[PDB]
Amino acid sequence: MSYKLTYFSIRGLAEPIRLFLVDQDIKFIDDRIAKDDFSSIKSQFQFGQLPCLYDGDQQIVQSGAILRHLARKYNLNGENEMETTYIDMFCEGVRDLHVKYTRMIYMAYETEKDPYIKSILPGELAKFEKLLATRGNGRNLILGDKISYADYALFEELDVHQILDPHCLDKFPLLKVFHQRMKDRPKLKEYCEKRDAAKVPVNGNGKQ
Amino acid sequence: MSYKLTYFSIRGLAEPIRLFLVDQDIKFIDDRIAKDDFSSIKSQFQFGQLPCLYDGDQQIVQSGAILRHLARKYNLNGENEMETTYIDMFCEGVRDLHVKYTRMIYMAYETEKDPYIKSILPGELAKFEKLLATRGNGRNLILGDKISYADYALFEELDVHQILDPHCLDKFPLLKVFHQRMKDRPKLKEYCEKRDAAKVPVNGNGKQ
Ligand SMILES: N[C@@H](CCC(=O)N[C@@H](CS)C(=O)NCC(=O)O)C(=O)O
Ligand SMILES: N[C@@H](CCC(=O)N[C@@H](CS)C(=O)NCC(=O)O)C(=O)O
Repeated sequence: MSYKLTYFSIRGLAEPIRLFLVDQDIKFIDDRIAKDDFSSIKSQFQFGQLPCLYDGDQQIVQSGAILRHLARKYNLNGENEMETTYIDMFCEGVRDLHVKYTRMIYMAYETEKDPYIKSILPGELAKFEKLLATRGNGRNLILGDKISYADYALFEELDVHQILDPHCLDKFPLLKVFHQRMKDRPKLKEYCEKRDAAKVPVNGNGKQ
Repeated sequence: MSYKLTYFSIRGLAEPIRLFLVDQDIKFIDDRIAKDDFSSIKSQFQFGQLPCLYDGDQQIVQSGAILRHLARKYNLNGENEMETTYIDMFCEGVRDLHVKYTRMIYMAYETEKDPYIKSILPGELAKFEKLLATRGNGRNLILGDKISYADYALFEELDVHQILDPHCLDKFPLLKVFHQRMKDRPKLKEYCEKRDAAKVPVNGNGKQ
């Protein structure tokens, strides 16, 4: 295959890219590296880190760059400058939430999970609930009727946050419905079931 | 003026955008707001944060989305898909260094500045020295002869690290020459002189 995605055997940073590839029926080698095997190959990557997408002869690190590249190549990058900018802005906001999430998971799970759920996460979700409403009244996908790369990022972020706090979307009807809509896309539902069967952890420390 | 960039009165995340606009001679309102005045306007921004670029009637937050929007408008986003991906990937690496730098600055300046300078920074710069070589032998700009948005981000990151450690580029000749090449661009030379004269803070806590 001409695509290989190299990452750890967790959802982590790679998962939005995996979701994009699966939902767009782009076949790829899902090259999942065990933690102890990474030091031997680390210098092969331009910043010594994963994920890495090999796209033919091109070696592309940086999760944001990988997803934006795929979006251009497969016409999931919006239809005009305003759209392209908007989904970039939106997806970058998703990455900011993921930074907060990961800091709590890796650095302070036992003490910071509950204050995160109660006192950080709701305000962050509220920003997305408001923003989502600006296209299609937020009642379909981020750009309205046409899927874009940002939808996969938002879906994964909402999904991992529901694992963390099953009630977190209760009071955010647009986000709750978006998550429902995405999970019901058949290629994503099938893949979710394979991923559950494989007992894939969200994060590298087994907490979630 | 039709372009307005709103950020705090520090370099921070806005500075690569300011550098883009200054170097490209895109006249803009440099809207620098005081810490204490942000609360009253925070809800006007899609994630409650700055920087924000107003481009005519378009309000764009997220520094990376702002930069890529400007890059598309002004043809500083590469000439083909591979270049577009490359500069993004490069810029994302710069942002990762900036995350490390800012964690040190804001969380541990008094005890971890010296370890950062000695033990973290050199290996991080080495990754850039190596990657920069891939186009134009690394002897000009990131894409070779043509400027891109990533050049401004790299320039700023090298500049703030030389403030931190004046000797940090001693062992990285491509980076050292690149930093000087950028600073010698006429619009940047003038701007940087004035920025230095005013001792514009790099960071919001005045440490650098
Ligand atoms: N900005 C990066 C971050 C990549 C990153 O932090 N990678 C981590 C895994 S989540 C890693 O490769 N750690 C292994 C190491 O540094 O040895 C990206 O979005 O791809
Ligand atoms: N991912 C964002 C980060 C924006 C951000 O962290 N903004 C900070 C300044 S560095 C801010 O507006 N702080 C004000 C606040 O949250 O009250 C971007 O690149 O623009």
